[PDB]
Amino acid sequence: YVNNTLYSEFSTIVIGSVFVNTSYTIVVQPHNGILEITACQYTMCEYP
Amino acid sequence: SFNLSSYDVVYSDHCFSVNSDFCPCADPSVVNPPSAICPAGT
Repeated sequence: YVNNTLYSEFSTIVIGSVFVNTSYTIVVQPHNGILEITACQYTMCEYP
Repeated sequence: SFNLSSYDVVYSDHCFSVNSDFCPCADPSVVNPPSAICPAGT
C-alpha cells in the first residue's frame, strides 16, 4: 500500500535442464498484475 | 560440424541419456587424459 496504491508481487519460478542457452527455460513473472509466461533460450547465470 | 552431401539422410543408432552434471573431460590435477577446466555445476 505504497502511497495508498495496491501493488501485487511474488516470487518467480524457472524450469529447465542446464540453463545456459540450449533448454527452453519456462519462466513466469508478474508485472503489477500482468503475467509474463515466456519460453525462450535465455542465458541464466550463476546468481539470479 | 555435421556436414554431408546434398541428398543425404542421417539416422541415430544409439541415444544415451545423462544427468545435468556430466563434464566431457576429467580433472586437470589427476594426470600426475586430455583434461581441461569444466564450468561450474558439472
